[PDB]
Amino acid sequence: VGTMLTIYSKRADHILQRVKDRNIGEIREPQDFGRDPIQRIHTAEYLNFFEGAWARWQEQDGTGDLLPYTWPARTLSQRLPTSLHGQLGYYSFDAGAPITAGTWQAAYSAAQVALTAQHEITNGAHSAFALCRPPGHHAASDVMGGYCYLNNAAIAAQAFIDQGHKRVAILDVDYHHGNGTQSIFYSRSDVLFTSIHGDPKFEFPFFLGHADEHGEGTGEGFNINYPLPAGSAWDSWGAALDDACKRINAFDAEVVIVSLGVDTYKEDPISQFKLDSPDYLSMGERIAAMGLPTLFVMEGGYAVEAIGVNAVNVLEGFENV
Amino acid sequence: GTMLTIYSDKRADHILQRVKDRNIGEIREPQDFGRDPIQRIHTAEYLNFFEGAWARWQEQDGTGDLLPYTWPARTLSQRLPTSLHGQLGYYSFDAGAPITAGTWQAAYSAAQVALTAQHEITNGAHSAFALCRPPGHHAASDVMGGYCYLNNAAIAAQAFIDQGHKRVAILDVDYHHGNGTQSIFYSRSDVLFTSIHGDPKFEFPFFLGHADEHGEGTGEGFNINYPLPAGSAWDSWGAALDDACKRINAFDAEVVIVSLGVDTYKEDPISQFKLDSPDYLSMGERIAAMGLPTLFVMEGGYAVEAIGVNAVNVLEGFENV
Ligand SMILES: [Cl-]
Ligand SMILES: [K+]
Ligand SMILES: [K+]
Ligand SMILES: [K+]
Ligand SMILES: [K+]
Ligand SMILES: [K+]
Ligand SMILES: [K+]
Ligand SMILES: [Zn+2]
Ligand SMILES: [Zn+2]
Repeated sequence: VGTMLTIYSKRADHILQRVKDRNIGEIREPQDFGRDPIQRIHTAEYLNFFEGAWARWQEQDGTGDLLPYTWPARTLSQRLPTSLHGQLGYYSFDAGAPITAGTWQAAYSAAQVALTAQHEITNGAHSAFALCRPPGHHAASDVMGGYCYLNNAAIAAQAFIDQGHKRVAILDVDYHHGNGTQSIFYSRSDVLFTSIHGDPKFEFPFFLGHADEHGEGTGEGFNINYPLPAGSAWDSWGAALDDACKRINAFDAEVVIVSLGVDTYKEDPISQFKLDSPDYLSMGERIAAMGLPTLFVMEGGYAVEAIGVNAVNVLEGFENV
Repeated sequence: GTMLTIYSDKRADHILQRVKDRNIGEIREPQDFGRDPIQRIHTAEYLNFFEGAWARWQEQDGTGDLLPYTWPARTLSQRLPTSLHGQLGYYSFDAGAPITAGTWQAAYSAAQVALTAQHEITNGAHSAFALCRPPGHHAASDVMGGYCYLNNAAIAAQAFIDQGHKRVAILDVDYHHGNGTQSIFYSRSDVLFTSIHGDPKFEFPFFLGHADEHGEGTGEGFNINYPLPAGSAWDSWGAALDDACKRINAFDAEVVIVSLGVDTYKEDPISQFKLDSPDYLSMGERIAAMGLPTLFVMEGGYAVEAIGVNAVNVLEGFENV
């Protein structure tokens, strides 16, 4: 099948090269669907802060990245200050989301890539590939972090619901927890969130991703975390994947949005799992086994030499079935 | 001189030199009063973690200084990981309390310095000066940050209680809100906390120190924050101090513990207040006007030329009355 469409605006080199080489499908640049769909997920205050945060930082002759150095952690009140760094902490949970001169445009653009690829599936396609940089799954509704500024996968999922789908499901195969994606839908039952990550007991982001986070309110039952121990290989990982996909199918998801990080690779420096490039074909073949329209959204992965092979193996395997 | 100074082992140079020159009183090494009084404020889990942190970092060949890089901020669980770094971010609220080779012994030693000066007062001295480094008022019961690891002032406050007193009051004159001290006694009314500081809406620690934080439960009404705008001078600052001292006295404090920071100085690089060297004399007289036995605990104050002059002016003006 030469059917899946890739959307794109060193690392995207290897991915895009492998997309042509393995004949996944055509590549197209994004269209601009505006700020409204992003604001279906992110609060207006957060988007406004984000739009003007670097301009405000140049108003003080600030040199280098804009970065938070204080956070509203335990014993403190979760109350919004007015100074620029005070707010940056309010809207963040680590020092991993640095703001520079092009961060907003770059983040806005990634959400459009996701939304474009999203609209391909609405216009009849069975699958698409949103090659997003920066990634998004660590970003919550008004918290940024871990190189995530806007939650592309959550924005694409929300688009599917606003376009008439009763239920959809996010499957997050990134090595890290989708703490932002979890937080965004934590109390909803129209979006199921599954995630296979390194156990937050030892792994970033530490403070979400435990298996006993099932949702709150009406979203109880529709948050499913699969924390695995360091050293995990495909026998454990793929057994989590099997359980997760069965859950998605019993939830009667009408589309599945795949948060595709390939930093599970054994040669990835941030990884503590032991997946090999063959494992990614198998991950595509199992995801395809759900029989649903499937949107793949790029998340994490160090620009190793094999990032194109690892990521496009999922798409290859998907189209294999 | 009638006021003893306790000191351990670069600002201290200027301060001790000015304590000698102005004949403030003797200068004495601390004693070890043990872990128990530190533990009347801080959790044993926090004390064990902090004292073993450097050692675990060197057991995993840690490169340099030990610092957190993730925090249980908004949308995250305040739940403790097992990872060294996850634990560290759980026990902190910012990146400004690093842990290196000598750190827990240095923090332990400041608490001991504070306890020795507290002890001089219990034995019949009207005042004493704890020349603590590192400072303490940003540390809560089990949160660290702002170069504060153990809350010196709060440990000495509680010692006064454990040694007989019904009621004590803490006066935090540092330019910054003493968030950890407000936290430690927030639902208590035998310990009245007051603080004058740059409005947290723009000044660190950002997320505590608003005027509407009056206390919790039976601590309701026993926590008095005086946030001030940037550019404040003695007409405003002395007004807060005059109201705070009135209210300490209305409280029947038997001992007042002053968390003494001099980073309110106009020439201090961190300050957004405009206090002058003679202002610290007026400050000392006004505290002494309260009529109470008074323990002075060093906090902030960048190592400018005048730090010794300013700090010792509060003690001089105290002894003038
Ligand atoms: Cl990531
Ligand atoms: K982003
Ligand atoms: K994941
Ligand atoms: K949900
Ligand atoms: K204090
Ligand atoms: K203060
Ligand atoms: K109190
Ligand atoms: Zn990742
Ligand atoms: Zn200070």
